[PDB]
Amino acid sequence: TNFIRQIIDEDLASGKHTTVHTRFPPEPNGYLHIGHAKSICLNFGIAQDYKGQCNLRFDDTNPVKEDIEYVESIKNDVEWLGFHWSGNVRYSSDYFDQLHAYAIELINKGLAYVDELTPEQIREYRGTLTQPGKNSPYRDRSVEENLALFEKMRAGGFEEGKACLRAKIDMASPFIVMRDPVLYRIKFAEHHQTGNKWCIYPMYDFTHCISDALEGITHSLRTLEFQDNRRLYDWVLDNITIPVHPRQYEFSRLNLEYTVMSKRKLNLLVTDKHVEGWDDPRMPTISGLRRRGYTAASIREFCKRIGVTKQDNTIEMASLESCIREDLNENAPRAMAVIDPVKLVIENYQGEGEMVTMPNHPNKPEMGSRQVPFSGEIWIDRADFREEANKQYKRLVLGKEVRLRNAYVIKAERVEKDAEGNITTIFCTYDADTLGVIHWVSAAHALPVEIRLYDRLFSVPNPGAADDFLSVINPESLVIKQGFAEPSLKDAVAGKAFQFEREGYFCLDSRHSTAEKPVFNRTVGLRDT
RNA sequence: GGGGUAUCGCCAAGCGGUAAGGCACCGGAUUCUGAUUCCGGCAUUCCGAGGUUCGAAUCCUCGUACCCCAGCCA
Ligand SMILES: Nc1ncnc2c1ncn2[C@@H]1O[C@H](COS(=O)(=O)NC(=O)[C@@H](N)CCC(=O)O)[C@@H](O)[C@H]1O
Repeated sequence: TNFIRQIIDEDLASGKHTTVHTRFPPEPNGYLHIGHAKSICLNFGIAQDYKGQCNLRFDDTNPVKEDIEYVESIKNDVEWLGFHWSGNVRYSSDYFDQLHAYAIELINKGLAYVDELTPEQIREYRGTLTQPGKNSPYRDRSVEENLALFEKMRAGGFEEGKACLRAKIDMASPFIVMRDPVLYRIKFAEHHQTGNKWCIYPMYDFTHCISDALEGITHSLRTLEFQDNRRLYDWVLDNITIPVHPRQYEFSRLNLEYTVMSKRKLNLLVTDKHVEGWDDPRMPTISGLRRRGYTAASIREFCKRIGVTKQDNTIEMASLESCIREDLNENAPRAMAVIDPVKLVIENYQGEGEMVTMPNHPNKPEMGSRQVPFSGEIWIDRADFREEANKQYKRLVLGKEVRLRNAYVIKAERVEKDAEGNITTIFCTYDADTLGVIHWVSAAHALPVEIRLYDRLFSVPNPGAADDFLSVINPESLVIKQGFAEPSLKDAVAGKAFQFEREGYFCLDSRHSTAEKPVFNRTVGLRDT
């Protein structure tokens, strides 16, 4: 429960409403991030919890910043998260004609006029946060001139920035938004939905209140930066002929430590090629997390946990991670994989090999079991063998022994180093019938694998607050390793996650895995204390 | 100037009866994953200072900190 849901309960009870109708209205000017997920869960979640409706509307009022690839990727993300919208997908562009007609109604009521102040003068005439603005010398044109001048704008008779439509309100309002807000501006750009039919586009504030109203929206839910906008929102609907007046509510926007959360900054990371793309596994985008291995249910869980309030906040990576660990720990089948391999021979072993059974899930037999190949030449992680080490070290130590996961107990005996003195192969002996603990892979049956370990994109908690956030990127946000996995992973499918015992949760695709050389992304490491 | 928010490290309930929960953390028990699971601990105070009240984090007052607004962006 959150304040907004309680308001809804109140509205329902009092009969003010009989159905709830929300909307998710992103601008297709980039991909969606975990923040947008919070909005998606909120808006669609309320819809299904109350048997209401949630529309998917592309707020496409600015052609030069938008692209068809973005709308495509957005429908994709919303669908992947697990939500369905009301009827067809909607586009603000579907209302250009309506918007144009409503602009004409305002002009007719003397509430709007064509201003010819340059883009620099409008700022000069706007006043400041502490000084009132001043009326434009064109503010009192007659209905007829405005009507004529507006038509010229629509017809392309004005070069960009030479004219625009403004609402006639109050140049001396403490709300800078009421200082004669621009309704329409000229843009000779092609629109991904309307082609070149328009050379004038409606602004956000004008478009949104009308789109919500025509769509029958009952609760327009957005973020805190739009609180000031509410006054203009109500002003517009109050002055045009439209039957419904949706109520607005603002919640705080999500912030995650060690990353940025604005399409503008994320896009910069894409354009300057510092990440592979919007869906790079290190990105806080929804598609990036998906490729990283997060489940749509783990994201819905996270959104549910962080809550919806009016307080500024920055969640910790640990929280998001706990969500993904909870899911995978329960559903991900276990497998063996060695990231930093070192040859280990069991001089004691006779033959070409045998087969040992391993649980597909240690704490869940119902998830079945599988046959895994064991032999005399195996790979173990270079970090699980110490010639000495303290008393805490519970792994392989020269002279001492360790249990091979779901297999035999081996005793390190003789080690062998190379030129620079690095160990090349560890010699051990195994007990006839013996079935800490370390994982392993039979060298002979091992599947060569590329393992991509990921880490926080940035070095600091709040990279957004840095002068040059790019200069604070973590050089080790991605580190690639070549290792060995049990033959079993030969069937691994993209997106599907596995737990590589004693390491973490991994998944395929990564956009790079082939048939010859598979690529696994570390979604997240195991809780290691 | 206007609009907002201040409750345990990070989130977050609480709407006058006198501090939920999650994440994190600290112990202990399990365990062929130093994982998981499982017990136990963790704000005598709710930005601060007065005030109304039998009693407030929840009502009032004066403060203080932080966030958003001066795109023909959204
Ligand atoms: N970090 C964050 N945390 C949580 N919610 C966030 C968010 N960033 C954006 N949002 C919300 O996502 C929705 C779409 O984002 S967006 O594509 O930028 N488009 C817009 O903001 C505007 N076209 C919508 C205006 C409105 O809804 O009043 C918008 O509704 C916006 O409020």
